[PDB]
Amino acid sequence: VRTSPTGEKVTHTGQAYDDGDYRRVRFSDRQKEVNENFAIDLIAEQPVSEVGSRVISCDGGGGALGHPRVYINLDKETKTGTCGYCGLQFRQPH
Amino acid sequence: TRPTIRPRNDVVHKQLSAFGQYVAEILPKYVQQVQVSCFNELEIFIHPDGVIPVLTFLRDHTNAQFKSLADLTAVDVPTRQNRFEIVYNLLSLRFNSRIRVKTYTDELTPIESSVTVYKAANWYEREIWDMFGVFFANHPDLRRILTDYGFEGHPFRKDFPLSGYVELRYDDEVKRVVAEPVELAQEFRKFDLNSPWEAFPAYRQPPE
Amino acid sequence: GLREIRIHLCQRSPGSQGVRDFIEKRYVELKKANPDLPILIRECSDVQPKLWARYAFGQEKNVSLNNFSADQVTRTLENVLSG
Amino acid sequence: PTTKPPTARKYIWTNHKFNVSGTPQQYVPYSTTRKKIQEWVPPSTPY
Amino acid sequence: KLDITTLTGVPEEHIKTRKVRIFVPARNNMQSGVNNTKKWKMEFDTRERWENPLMGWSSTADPLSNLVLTFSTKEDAVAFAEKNGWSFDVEERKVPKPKSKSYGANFSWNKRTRVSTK
Amino acid sequence: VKPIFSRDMNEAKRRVRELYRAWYREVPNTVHLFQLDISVKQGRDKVREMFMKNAHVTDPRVVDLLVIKGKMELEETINVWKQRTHIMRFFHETEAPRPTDFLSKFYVGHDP
Amino acid sequence: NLIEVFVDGQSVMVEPGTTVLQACEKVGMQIPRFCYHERLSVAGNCRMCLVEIEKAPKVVAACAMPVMKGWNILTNSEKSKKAREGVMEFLLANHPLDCPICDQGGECDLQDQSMMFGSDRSRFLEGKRAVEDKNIGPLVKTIMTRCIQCTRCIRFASEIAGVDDLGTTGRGNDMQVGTYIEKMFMSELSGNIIDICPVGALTSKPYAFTARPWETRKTESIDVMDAVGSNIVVSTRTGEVMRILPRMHEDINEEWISDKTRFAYDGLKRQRLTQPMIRNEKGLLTYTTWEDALSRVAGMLQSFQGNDVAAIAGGLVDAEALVALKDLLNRVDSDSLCTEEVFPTAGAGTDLRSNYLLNTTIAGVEEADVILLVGTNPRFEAPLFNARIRKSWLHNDLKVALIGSPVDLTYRYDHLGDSPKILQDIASGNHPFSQILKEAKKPMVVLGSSALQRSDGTAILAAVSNIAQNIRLSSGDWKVMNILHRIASQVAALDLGYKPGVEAIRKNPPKVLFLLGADGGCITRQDLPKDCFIIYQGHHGDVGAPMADVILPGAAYTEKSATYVNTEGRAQQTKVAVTPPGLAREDWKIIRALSEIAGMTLPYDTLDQVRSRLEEVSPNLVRYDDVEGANYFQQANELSKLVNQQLLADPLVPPQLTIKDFYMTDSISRASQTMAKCVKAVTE
Ligand code: SF4
Ligand code: SF4
Ligand code: FES
Repeated sequence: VRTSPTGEKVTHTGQAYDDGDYRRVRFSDRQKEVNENFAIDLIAEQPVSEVGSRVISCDGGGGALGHPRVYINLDKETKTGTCGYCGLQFRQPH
Repeated sequence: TRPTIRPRNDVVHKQLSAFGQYVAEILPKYVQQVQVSCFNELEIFIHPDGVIPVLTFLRDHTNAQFKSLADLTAVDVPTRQNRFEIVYNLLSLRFNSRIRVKTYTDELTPIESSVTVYKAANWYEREIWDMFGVFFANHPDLRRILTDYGFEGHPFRKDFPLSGYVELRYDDEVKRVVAEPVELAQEFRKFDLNSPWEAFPAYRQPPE
Repeated sequence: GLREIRIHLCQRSPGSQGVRDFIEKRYVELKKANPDLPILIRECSDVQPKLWARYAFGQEKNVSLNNFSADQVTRTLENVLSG
Repeated sequence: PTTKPPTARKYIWTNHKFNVSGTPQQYVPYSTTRKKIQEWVPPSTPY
Repeated sequence: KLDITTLTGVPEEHIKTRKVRIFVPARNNMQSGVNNTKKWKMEFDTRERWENPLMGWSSTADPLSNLVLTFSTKEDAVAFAEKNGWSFDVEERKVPKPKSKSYGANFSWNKRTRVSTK
Repeated sequence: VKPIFSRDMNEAKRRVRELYRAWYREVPNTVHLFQLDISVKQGRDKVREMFMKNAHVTDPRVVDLLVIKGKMELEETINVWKQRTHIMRFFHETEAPRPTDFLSKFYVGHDP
Repeated sequence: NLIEVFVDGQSVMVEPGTTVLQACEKVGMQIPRFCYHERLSVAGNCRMCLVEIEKAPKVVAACAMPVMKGWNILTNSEKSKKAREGVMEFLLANHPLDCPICDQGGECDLQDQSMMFGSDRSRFLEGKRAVEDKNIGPLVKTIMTRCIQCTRCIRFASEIAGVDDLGTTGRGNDMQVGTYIEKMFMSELSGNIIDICPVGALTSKPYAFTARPWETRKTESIDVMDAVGSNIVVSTRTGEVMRILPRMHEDINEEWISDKTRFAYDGLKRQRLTQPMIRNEKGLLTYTTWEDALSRVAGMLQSFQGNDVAAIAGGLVDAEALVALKDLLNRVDSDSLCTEEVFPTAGAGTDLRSNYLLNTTIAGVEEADVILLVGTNPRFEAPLFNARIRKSWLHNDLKVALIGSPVDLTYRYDHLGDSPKILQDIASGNHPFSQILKEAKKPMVVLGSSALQRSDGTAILAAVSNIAQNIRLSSGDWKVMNILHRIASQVAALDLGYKPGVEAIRKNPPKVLFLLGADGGCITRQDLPKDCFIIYQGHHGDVGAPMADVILPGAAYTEKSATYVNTEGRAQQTKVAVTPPGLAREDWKIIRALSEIAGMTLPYDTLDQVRSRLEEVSPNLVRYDDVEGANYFQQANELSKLVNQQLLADPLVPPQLTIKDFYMTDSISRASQTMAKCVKAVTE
């Protein structure tokens, strides 16, 4: 969560009010509600799982409590397979 | 067997068809078409002139005693020249059956009031006049119900926008609630949901 | 001073037959005589043939050419040129 | 909760905040999307 | 010469300054279905939409922005537009022209229609 | 065509004149009862303006329906069904003037 | 020889060779399809077209089965419904559960056809397959696990695009669609594969994740990037343009649009002129009110008259603004209204419409037997015209020859040469190709506007006219002379009397020059008088804007309803999709307001009145979707011979020789980030 030149806290979307913008007045004696937790950083932090099969399935964890089950091809050595929903990454060993 | 599908009762279908033919024969002057839906509902289509005569026939026992006007309403189909389809729903408690009589009108053509026959059509016809633009002649008191006292347009007309043309707010300058042109802060998002593929082949209209 | 002349004719209408004849026969000579004068030939549908003469500063006048023989159209165009 | 503790997640707040309406911490709505249309920046040279 | 403009209750600005388009909606090229190309549609002219200062939501002042009507035939839509006194523009229906399809042509002996891959 | 109340334009004009008489006499009573701050002349001018707005009608049925709507509005005003807000809505006091010249519309906004 | 067949008991008369699917279409029944596209060839792989023919044990593929007389097509029999259910189950067995994240969701043929002709549950209790995704370029996002192997993309690339780079590798359930190597599918019509693909396997990268189908509002409009006049649907949500989708016009664009048309809308979001700008004392443009800038330009307009005031019209301007500016300048007695494209003035010039129109309409190409292209690369200058040429080449065995630099037009052609002298050889009859033209029953000759833009354009036009006249002498309804324009505004400007080319401004430098979206750069301040007052009215500030004293914000084609005439002479009107940005206003309104301020008010005050003025100037402009035209080749050819210009020896070279040139050719395209990315992809 970086801070913009005006002193506002830039959101995860990247939204920050420019010095020219008059809409910054809305926070004059109030606060701008920004979620400190950023999805991109946390998803990056997760370790990459290494699986020995060409295709693996991600349900998001918790079965029916997660996301629709999808099968990911891991043939490409260069790039890890990434779940469309979960965002977790997998790659074949070696 | 076939648990999902609705059970069909042919007996009621035959009875309703027979009674529809009965009505068509007794009043050929006004009835144009009678059809029985496959959910066992009977509709008699009448010329606009026949509302009072056909309804009076239905109420009085020519083997039919529909003495309760379930509801009266109109359906605005702009395509048709007579854009308004007046619909009467009647209930016969003696024979525990319900039939529907439908007629058509234009914006400029009056239709006779049925307050004489049923007496529950006063408010229904007033609502039809207020929302749709139909005028019922010889009505005891035709005025607006369900719309604002100064409302100008006729809603429910398929031309009227859902949000209308005017909006109300309180103005300190005039110390009064004042109407103004509608200005939505979030325009109603029109969703095009119809699928490009036909769903029911049974109702496929002829290519023409 | 003429700045441009517009001739509007219907392709198949009987009224535009004379204008079509003038175009087929006399237009090349007209363009030769007036090399730099813009004579724009355009097609009009289900309306009477007309001649538009844009003069200096944008003043324009239109003369109906409906059911005019080629000679009549030539006379009208020459009169416009002469002014 | 003492008998059955809630699942521990990092994102979950550690300090619960009461309703903050009428206070400097009150939520203020704002757009979360960037400017859609970008205008031309006139050249800084005279010509 | 039917005119319901006085009775409709529409304000004069929308009656006079609005152009209504009568058309058969074109098929969404993303899909091969043609069921949504079988009825004429009447749609009003687009007008200004601006962003709400508070939230950025698209705001409008056009009462008929979302108003769309379906008509079985072009003549009925024209009649409705004339009766309501809206200036109308009618775009003629576009129908896919008949095509000649031959699977055998894919394997022609001498023509260029032969397909390199199946 | 079936006549709503009048078979010809002259009869509809007679009905319109009767309605105009009714409104013209009602106007002072409206100013008194609704405690409106407009003058009687102002209200009667507004009545004339409302009548003149539909002066272009040439069809008897449309005129008859307009007279019916006007009679309903008059009944509302004669009773106190309409409030001072409804009566004063005919005078668009809150709404700002909207320029009709081409240049002013061009300056103000994209509206045609 | 129509034969009688029955569809569900209804008699339909169909020509021999009609497929069962088309016979059903005759009665209104649309047989479910996944792999069949009418534009493309028949494949039969999908197997969803299976239907039952009465008294026939085996169901037939409606797409690939020619009807036989007396056949009764039972389109709703139990067998047909069961076949559809089984094929749908097989299609969905290995399909990924990506619908919530699939862009095609809400507009997916698989989804709708499953909801209409398929079962509501899955019996598949095994693991699904996954396919490694292929990279085919910066425009098409590929998720191949969603592929249903319909082969539509391969057949499209082979037949329409002409690029045989997409194919199937492997066999069985492991069969995969895509270049075996790391090749990139580059073509003008590549984006159309996104539209053609039934599933969201191939999707637009620029449009990825932006919106869902139901939200979007669709506005039918015409493209302005090229003179083809392709009909398009502008999809807008919440007042923002989301994508451009092709609209079917069999005559102009069948169902396809060029990559520039499809993906150049992103430019409209960048480098926009949103406020009036006036030069300050330092010489730096500053935002000003409408009144101030209009008054300044009005004072300049009042000060000068005649040749002192000049106008240059860009490629993207509209007919209404053209007529408004023409009238305004004429009131100051200035006829120096110039387009940025040069058309030979000598001879009839703009006087005769046939002279500067593609007389043989784009549809006509199919009927033609021989096409001679002179100094034009139709693939990049007019992609859909080249696509039509390839269609005729593939189906009607059209013979194509090119006089110009050797270029890849996606179809085999005879390269006569690049020297302009060859036209003289064809006209004289020495060249062997002249005999081919003489024998040709329906010959066609196309001269690109780019070739006319050369110094020797007049001589080139005269030589091509000589070729056409010789053809006519040897052997009507058919028109053999055509010019292919590459700028949208050119045809309308010539119809309105705008002088082709900027030569007049070059001859007589104007004190006040009004640039109507003129970003070409043909005329610059150095050419003009030192104190020249330059007014720029345009959507983007690319070249003309930076060199203008007064900048008047104007609308774009998406933001206004305007008449643009295509190369064929057909006039089509765009419709408003979004409001002009900021303080920008419609161009004709700007011209009219300047007229009012300057004391010469143009008669029109509404768009309809401006169209009426257009009807006055040129009746055809207001006749929308009409290409009737007129033949005046005799008079134009007679006028051409009067002058004898000699063509220069420089070889005919199209301005665009490779796909890199195509991407950025106008202000909107140049502003677009996507086009820049495509240019980087092709170059690097
Ligand atoms: S990528 Fe799409 S168009 Fe190509 S074969 Fe697969 S499903 Fe068909
Ligand atoms: S294209 Fe495939 S993933 Fe996308 S909605 Fe259709 S079936 Fe689902
Ligand atoms: S495309 Fe489905 S069987 Fe031919």
